This record gives sequence, structure tokens and C-alpha cells, in this order.
Amino acid sequence: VAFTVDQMRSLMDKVTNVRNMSVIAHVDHGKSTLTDSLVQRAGIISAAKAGEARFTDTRKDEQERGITIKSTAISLYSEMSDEDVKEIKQKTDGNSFLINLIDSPGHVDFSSEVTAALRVTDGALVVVDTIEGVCVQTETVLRQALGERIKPVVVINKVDRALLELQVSKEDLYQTFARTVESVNVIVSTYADEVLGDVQVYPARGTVAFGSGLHGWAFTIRQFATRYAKKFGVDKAKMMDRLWGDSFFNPKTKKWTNKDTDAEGKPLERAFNMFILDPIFRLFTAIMNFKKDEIPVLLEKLEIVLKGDEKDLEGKALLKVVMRKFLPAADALLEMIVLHLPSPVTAQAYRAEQLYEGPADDANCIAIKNCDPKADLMLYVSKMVPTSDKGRFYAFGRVFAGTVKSGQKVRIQGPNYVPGKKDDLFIKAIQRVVLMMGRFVEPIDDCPAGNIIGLVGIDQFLLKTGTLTTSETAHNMKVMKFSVSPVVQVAVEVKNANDLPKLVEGLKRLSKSDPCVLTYMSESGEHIVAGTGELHLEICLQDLEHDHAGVPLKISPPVVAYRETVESESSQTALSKSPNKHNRIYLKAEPIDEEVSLAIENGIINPRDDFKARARIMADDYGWDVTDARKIWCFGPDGNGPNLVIDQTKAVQYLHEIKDSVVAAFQWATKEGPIFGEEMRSVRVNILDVTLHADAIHRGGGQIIPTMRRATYAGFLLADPKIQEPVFLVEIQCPEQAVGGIYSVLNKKRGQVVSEEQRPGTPLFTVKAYLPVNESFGFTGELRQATGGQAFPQMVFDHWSTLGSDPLDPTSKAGEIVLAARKRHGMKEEVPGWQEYYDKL
Amino acid sequence: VAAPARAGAVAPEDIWVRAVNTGMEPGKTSFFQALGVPTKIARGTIEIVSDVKVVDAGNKVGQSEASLLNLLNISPFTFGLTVVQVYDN
Amino acid sequence: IIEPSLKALASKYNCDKSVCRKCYARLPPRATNCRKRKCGHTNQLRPKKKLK
Amino acid sequence: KGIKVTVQLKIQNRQAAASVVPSASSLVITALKEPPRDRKKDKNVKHSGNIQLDEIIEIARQMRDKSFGRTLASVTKEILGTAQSVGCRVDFKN
RNA sequence: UUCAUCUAGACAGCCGGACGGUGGCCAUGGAAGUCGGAAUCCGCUAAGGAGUGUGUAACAACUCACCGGCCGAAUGAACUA
Ligand SMILES: CO[C@H]1[C@@H](O)[C@H](O)[C@H](OC[C@@]23C[C@@H]4[C@H](C)CC[C@H]4[C@@]4(C=O)C[C@@H]2C[C@H](C(C)C)[C@@]34C(=O)O)O[C@@H]1C
Ligand SMILES: Nc1nc2c(ncn2[C@@H]2O[C@H](COP(=O)(O)OP(=O)(O)O)[C@@H](O)[C@H]2O)c(=O)[nH]1
Ligand SMILES: [Mg+2]
Repeated sequence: VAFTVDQMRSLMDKVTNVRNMSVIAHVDHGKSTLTDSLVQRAGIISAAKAGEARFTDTRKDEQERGITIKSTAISLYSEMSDEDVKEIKQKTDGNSFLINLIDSPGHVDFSSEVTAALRVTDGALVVVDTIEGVCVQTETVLRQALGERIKPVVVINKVDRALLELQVSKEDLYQTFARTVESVNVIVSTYADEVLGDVQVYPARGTVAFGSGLHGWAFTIRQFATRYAKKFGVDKAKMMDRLWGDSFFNPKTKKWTNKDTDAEGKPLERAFNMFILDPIFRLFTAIMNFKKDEIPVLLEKLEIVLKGDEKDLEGKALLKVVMRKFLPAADALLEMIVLHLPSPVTAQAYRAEQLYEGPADDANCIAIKNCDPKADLMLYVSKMVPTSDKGRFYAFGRVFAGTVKSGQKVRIQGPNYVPGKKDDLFIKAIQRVVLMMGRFVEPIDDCPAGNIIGLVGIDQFLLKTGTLTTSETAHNMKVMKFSVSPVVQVAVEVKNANDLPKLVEGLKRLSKSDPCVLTYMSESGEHIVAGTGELHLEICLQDLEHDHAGVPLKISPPVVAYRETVESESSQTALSKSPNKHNRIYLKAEPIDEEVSLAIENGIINPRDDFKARARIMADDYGWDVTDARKIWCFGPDGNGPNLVIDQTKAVQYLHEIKDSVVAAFQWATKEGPIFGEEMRSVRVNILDVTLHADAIHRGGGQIIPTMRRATYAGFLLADPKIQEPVFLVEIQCPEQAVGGIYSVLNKKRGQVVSEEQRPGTPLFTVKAYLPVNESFGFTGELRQATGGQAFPQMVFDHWSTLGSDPLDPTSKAGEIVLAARKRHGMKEEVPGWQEYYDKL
Repeated sequence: VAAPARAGAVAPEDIWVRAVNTGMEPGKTSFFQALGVPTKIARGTIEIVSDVKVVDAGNKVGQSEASLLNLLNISPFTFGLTVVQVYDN
Repeated sequence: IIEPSLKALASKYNCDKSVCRKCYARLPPRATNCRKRKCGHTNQLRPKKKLK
Repeated sequence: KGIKVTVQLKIQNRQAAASVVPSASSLVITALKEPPRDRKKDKNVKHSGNIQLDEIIEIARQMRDKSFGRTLASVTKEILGTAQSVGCRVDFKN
């Protein structure tokens, strides 16, 4: 149907007349092709034009490659009779209905668009298969919308390839789709909330459908239950009840009996495959073998229209023509959507709460709850929707409770803005209110509570995702979720150094075009990128090479960096001198336990705090001597790290003047490291003896630099050469039907498991694990391949534990890494010892 | 008496069962799929919504069938080491 | 798609074997002597590596 | 009680939990033994024991699953020692 | 070539169970008979090894074991040529 803005906002004015939902799935289960047939049937369009076929007008260069990354809620025009709306438990009225349905690409490792489409709708369209049923990945997306609270609607798609490329049998096909139900009775029973109670979907009430995309056919139980309820003398709700379970009509005793046994023991075939699938089975061999022995004559036994160009074709293309006519696309689909998948107004009765979080019974919260479309504007862009206009970025959001207009100066706040600040709170005037339509957007003017649409010119200051509030007391909603957490790492730095400014601009532009992505800098000095999946990352990277940045970018395996530590106490007091042989600094290096060394970098012990009150903290409870803490000079590296300088001397009458000379040289030394070239950790210097010669012409600056240098250089080598390797923290949530598959990954990829736990009785477990920084480069693939995509790794950087090998040892782990680290600089290929760094007469 | 049971050795009496709740949390029902029985969920607890005539009384029993029947506490080898010959004073 | 106990009798043919450690030949589950002579009769048999 | 390889049976009546433990061989070797055989031992391995105790593990065998179906103290005259590398009591076990 | 088990009752082999203490000493994120090492026992009978492997994340469960019906009565261990 060809509408205009008034006809749009007409059905938009009607709150109970809008279907706010997306599409939960298990990968390529006819979702993109399902939506293409809906525009060709009656999908609302603009003030002109006429485009109908398949793909093309839903995906673009994604058409030549092959994928769906644009998940928008294209609203359509429904034609639901007044008799259907006769039992709908909503305050909806009319004939002309709206359908705010989002595309949403099902599969895992991309649950980014998935968790963002759930954060803007009351329900969703689940697409399971006949050749797969309710498997691992649907388990993922289904249990996902249940720990989010949404209304479930099933469509066992591809029953077309289950009777053409294969072909099933009558009553055996009963338990096929009845088993897809017993698999749905598993996801619902555990992950469904007590707030919705009895919600296990049963096509015994018209909740589960039957369809195929290239066939243009959409079937719902309620379809022939109503086109036959009257032709039997049975109740409409009791006719579909005697069509699932104890449903055997007898064309002999002519009664809908419970038990299929008779006064002999002979059975009774299903009246569902006797009045609904019996003649339906006749339609199979009807065009499959071209049996004109029924075909047109059987067409009247079913009530179908035979029009010219219909019998003008042949074969399977002919069966698609009567499939889209026996069970029309938009007709049956929009049917169950306008049936048991509500409008924001009647479904937010449970959704409203978990949406806006932080304040118990908040003021704007009760407004979003009862829903007030002219109250304090409550909006949340779950993920901006940028297009292809040289960088024309838009914002994808749910207008909970409130109106938005063209030129409204609203408070565009961010997840960092909390009532008592102004940070990310860029109260800017919106240039224009946008109205997205499937894959494109056009100019509109306003929208109310319970709608889904966008905003423009907000991109200039809003980063990642943003909440739109016009009320100041407004806190924010829940900061999304993501039980997926990015676990991909790459050294994505410049391939052409002349355009480095373009990389950092686009790194944010990646965050700009992504639900969850880490576009930070390397602690080594390169530009690190972190994605959800390998497939995922890869894509956004070529997009970083064409527009986002636009020029040659070289990706390399994640360049690493660890800490330089000591094992036992320094062997002997290391004596040092100047290139003069004048000033002589003698010292040692001692061990700092985790709780006190980690406490240095934490802030418990910080240089930007007086050494008197800081010495009290250490002395009194921790157990760090008072005079030793009132003697700590510098915190290497720079001025706050876990590599101290505690002076334990008594002589040298000129120590007080060049105190910062020892301190500043040490900040330069722990920064550009000895064993390879990076920074140390948990090593505190204990300077015991020193010598101050002639004037300051020999006491300071560069004369003192090669002194404090070889000082700790020789001391690190004496305090025992070892290294603390960087430990990662990943909590993988995966079903008990795959617990030992991840355990295989552990007994192999260093099983430093913090501990294995979860919730005795539930599916997925909470697998706490300690894993090296490099022991995680590809960890994503092995986890899911070990035990299906049932594994869900929660990434973040943890602590540093004991590394077995030794830095100065060329063939052992540590040494091999260090020797490979010096060739990473492009110079020296050896480990110089403290023998060539100790001082004697 | 006492004597519980064994699996996959004999198929003696006809396998019959009633339709009420077992009360077990949702788990071993992924095999109740691939097998084919009328099941559902009673507010979480695993409830059989029909009296099923599983297998026959005179065939080869196995691995899949013993899993669901051992969860019901059924014991077909209802017998107990008893007597044979008799002798007294 | 193959039934648990029905897929069990399918293993009694292409799973329950014993691979020769120099011939590879497909032989019996309790067999301990080769049937070909490209090795002149041997006993080096490891019950064929089945699935995990 | 016992914190290493100790069997624990949790019998609940829909929110009314009742505590009953099988008192494993592990539970009893710590049951009558003094402090160096009860707490402070995790970094230091427990393989210490020889001193005689007598008929007191006769009552302690009444707590270690009485599913052995014979004579209590006569069966532990083997159990505590060859499986219990902590305590040797009366040298007649092994 | 040396060494066993038995005809008023053996073998390969057909069929039935497979005990507990015990989820054993520790070690445990996790090893309850089956990653690991040391202990490698008797209560009781026809018998059941702190256990032959598979398979478990660990359990569970199958199953080698030991033990009873069937076995024709012999051929098994081991090497020599
Ligand atoms: C919130 O998202 C987080 C988590 O995914 C995690 O904390 C991750 O850790 C990255 C690293 C952090 C380390 C410390 C902070 C000191 C050393 C740093 C690293 C380099 O060696 C180790 C891990 C992996 C990265 C190497 C590959 C360069 C690090 C880096 O940021 O450079 O960082 C992103 C931004
Ligand atoms: N014949 C037939 N082909 C299908 C069906 N579903 C998907 N396909 C094929 O899959 C291709 C792309 O499907 P896609 O849009 O990726 O499915 P989606 O990932 O669930 O959206 C189409 O070009 C079809 O050829 C179906 O039900 N019937
Ligand atoms: Mg697609």
C-alpha cells in the first residue's frame, strides 16, 4: 500500500495499533526472503514508486557479497477484520493495522544487532526449521529474549524443502513439528520469567506457524481453524484444541473421540492430517506429478481462485503460485503479529520495569510504564543507524514515553551522564526527526510514546549509544547487556604512516558503526582492535579500509607486552659508578607481594599523597615499616607504578640536593627496560651506599644517568631474572551438554580455572578461568568448535601470575619471546648479562 | 524380593505408564524429542500429559529406552533369589 | 535422523573394527591377525580409532 | 567435619532442607584425631598416623554407610590404613 | 621344548550379576573404580580386583575381571627350528 506521512502518523497516533518486535532465529532460516515477500504483498511504501521481486531493496553491496547487517523495523499496513480483533486482549481498534517489524540476523558471534533489537521491542519473531527443529543456536537467541522478557512467535519455516527435497509422512510429520514443540517446552520451562507465568507457545492456540519464502506461502493454525470452525459445528477455540493430542475424527463412527482404539483395537489417523493436512497432502502430489485428476476440480474442494497466467506456467514455479494464494504472505504473517504479539502500550505492562533501571518507583519510570506520549520524552538509541551519505550517521531508538519534533532542543545525555553532572549531557537542538523504512530513510517531523524511529545531527557529539531525555532528574536505562563480550585482538595499525590521523578518526567511527567494539591503543604503541567474532571483526576491517578510514591498513597478529619482575632477594649489594668513576651508587632489588605491589598501582600507596600519612597506611594494617615508607622516593614507571625506590643509606652528606636525580633516571630506566625493552613490575630498589665527588659539575644530570642506570640494571640481574606474564579473565557460559568440551580446552590452553560453578538445575554454567594474554589469540574459535556455539566467553584483562621459564635463556619460553622481542625493535639480537654490568676496583 | 532392575537384556511385559508429574527439572527431554512422546511442562516440573505404550512385550531392549524407564524407578526383574528343592529333618 | 539403538547396529559394520598399523585394512573387533599378505601376516592391531 | 572427598546427601521437601552426611573414611580419620588432623593443613600433605585408638571407630563405622552388610569393627580392621594412609592404630591392618 | 586346568564335569566360546567401606590417602576449580602418585586390606559367601578399557567435566552407565548354567574332553602360556 502507497501511504503519505499523515496515513503513517495516523496508525502511529493509535498506540495499541503498533506491532513493536524483531526476528529471533537460527541463522539462514528464510528471514531476509520472508520480509521481501511482505512488501510485494502489502508493505507500507512512500508517496509514489512501485518495487516488488525478492532481495535488492533490503541489502545493497551486501547483495553482491551475501549477508544481512541492516536490522530496521519497517512498519507495514495490515488488514485485520473486526472479528479477529474480537478476542485480542488489547485496547486496539480498526481495520488498517501497523507492523513495526525489525529484520535481525539470528546466528551467534553477531548477537550485537540481536541484543540491540530486543532493547527496542515488546516481542520478537522466532524462525526454527523442519530439517533442524529447536537446536543450539535457536536455544541461544530464544533463551536470550527470555532473560530480556519478550513475547515468542514460532514459524517452522522450510516445510517446503521438508516435502520436496526430502518429503515426510502424515502422522510421522505429527511428532516432527510436535518434537519442535517439546524442544520449545525445554527453552521456555527454564529461561521464561514468573512475571509472564504460563508462556510455553503451543500452535494449539495458533502460536506456531508453517511457511516458506520462495513459495510465498504463510500458514497459521487459526487460518483453516476459522475457515472450517463453522463447517464442523464445533467451537473455534475447541476445534484447534481437538487438532493437537487426543484428536482422531472417525469418517465411520463420525465423532471427535479421545482414544484412537475401537471395539477391536484398530487405530484412527489424525483429523489434523485428515481435514487440515489430508487434502493438503493431495496438493503435494497435485503439482509434483501434475495430477489434473484433482488439480482444478480439487481447487473448488479447497475454495481457490484459478486466474489466467496461473496454469500459463508449469512444474514447481506453478506450486509457488497456489501456495502464496492458499496462505498469502502479509495476510497470515501480520495475522499472528496483530494477534498474540502486542503494541508497546499493552505489553510494557511487564517490559517497562527492566527497561529504565537504577531508581525503584522513579517519576519518569511510572510515565514510561503507563506510557504518556506527551509527558517527559523518554527515548533510548539502542544503536545508531548510520547510512552511506559520505558519513551521514542517524540514531536507532525506542520512544518509551514522550513526543519528539523537528528542531527540539532535548538533553542528548550519555551512559556516563548521571543526574549530578553534565558529562556527555550535550543538550543540543535536533536538526530534523528521521523516519527509517527497511533499508532507507526520508524526512518526517514528530513521533509519540511506544514508537520506533530516529534522529539526525546528534552523531557530532554522541558516541557508541545514547539515551535522549528532556527531563533532568532522568537517570538512564540499563546499559544493554552482551553475554557475548568481544574476544578478538589485532595489531590494526597504519600500512601508510602519512594517514595515521584517518585511522583514530575511523576507530571511533567503528565504535560509531558497532554495538560492542574496543578501538583503544596498545600498551606497546600500536592501534589494537577487539571484535565479537572472527567473521564479525573481518567484515568491519575491510569497511575500515574503503570508507571509515579510506586507504591501506596493515593488520598483524596482536603484538604483546608483559612485566619484568624478580623471584628471590638480590644475590649481593650491586656497586655502580659514573662515566667519571667518581659518584658510586650501591643498591639491591626486593620482592613485593601481589596485595602490596598491586596496592601501589591501585592508589592505596600514591606519590600524589604525603609520605607521612601514606607511611601510616602501610605500617599500621598492611605491614610495611614506617621509616622504609617515609624513605620511598620514586614509583617507577613515571610516578605511580609497582617498581619503587626505597633509600636505606646513612652517609653521603650531598644526597638531599640530587634526590630527584636518582628518582628521574630510574623513571627513565623502568620505562625503556633492560632484559628486552618494555616496563618492569613488583621490583622495589633498596639503595644502601653512595659517593658525592667535587662540585655539582660532577654531581648530577647526565654524569648521574649511566650511574643509576647500570645500578638497577645490575640489580635486576642479581635479584633473580624472572617475568610475571599477563593473565586474562574469561567466564564462558555453556550448556551441561558441552561442559567437558570446554574442559578439553582447559587441560590444553593452560587450565588456571579460577573455579567452575553456575546454578544447579539451569543449562549454561559460569566457567571462571585464568588464561595468558597470547593463550587467547583465537580462543573464540576453539571454545565454540570444542562444544558447538554453546560456549560464550566473557573477556577483560586480569592479573599477572608466576612464569616458569627465565628471560636470559634463549631456547626456554621467556627467553625465546625476549630474543624475538629485540628483533621486533629491528636491532640487537642478544641478552647482555650483569657480569658486563657489575662494578669493581 | 527387593530386586530392582537391569536394561537391554529382555523385553518381558508390555511397557505401560500413567500421566501425572515426576517433578524433575527440565533436562533429559532433548532425547524425549528424537524418540517421540506427548510431553509438556507443569510450571517447570517435567509432567507426562498422556499414558504411553512405549515398546512391546517380546523384543530387543536398549540404551535409549533404559534411560527414560530407570528415571521412573521401574524394575521388570521383579523376582528375588527364591527356593528350588526342599529337605527337612 | 538415525535413531540411537538403530544407529548402534550401523556401527557394528563401519565403526566396531580394528585398523592394521602397516596395512590400515578394515578387520574384526576381536580379530588379532591380518587377512592380507602385503605384510606376510602380522598382529599389530589397535581397535580402529572411532569418534570422540 | 571433613572438607576433602566427603559424600554429602541433601534431602529437601520443596524448600524444607534436612542435613544427613554418609561420614566417609575421610570424615572419620579427622572425626577423633587431634588439631594436626582437623585444621591448618592444606599446603602440607596429611600422610601421618600410627597410634592405636581401639573399639571407638566401631561406633564411627556406624556413620560410614552400613551397606557393607557384615560385622562393623572386623571390616575396618582393613579399611582404615590400606585406603587410610593416615593412622595405623593396632598393627593387624594391611 | 618346559608350564597348567579338568571328564561322577576344563578351555575358546553362548548366557546371568557386575557389593560395600569408597565420592578410598592425599591431591581437587574439577578425578566418586577408569589425568596423577603412594598405600594394593578384609566383612562375608559362588564371587566381586581401591578395580580392564570405553565413555563423564566429575558422577552415571556399559563392560574386562571373579563367579554359576551351556562347552566334548581337550588346548592354552611361552619360545626353538
Ligand atoms: C574493555 O575492553 C578491554 C578488555 O577486552 C581487556 O581489558 C583488554 O585488555 C587489553 C590488554 C591490557 C593490558 C594491561 C592494561 C597492561 C598490558 C596490556 C596488554 C598488552 O600487553 C595485554 C592485554 C591484551 C592487549 C594486547 C593484545 C595489545 C593489552 C593492551 O591494551 O595493550 O583491553 C580492552 C580495552
Ligand atoms: N527454495 C527455498 N529457498 C530458500 C528458502 N529459504 C532460504 N532459501 C535460499 O537462501 C538464499 C538466501 O537466504 P537468506 O535471505 O540468507 O535466509 P535468512 O539468513 O534466514 O534471511 C535465497 O536466495 C534462497 O535461494 C526456502 O524456504 N525455500
Ligand atoms: Mg540473511
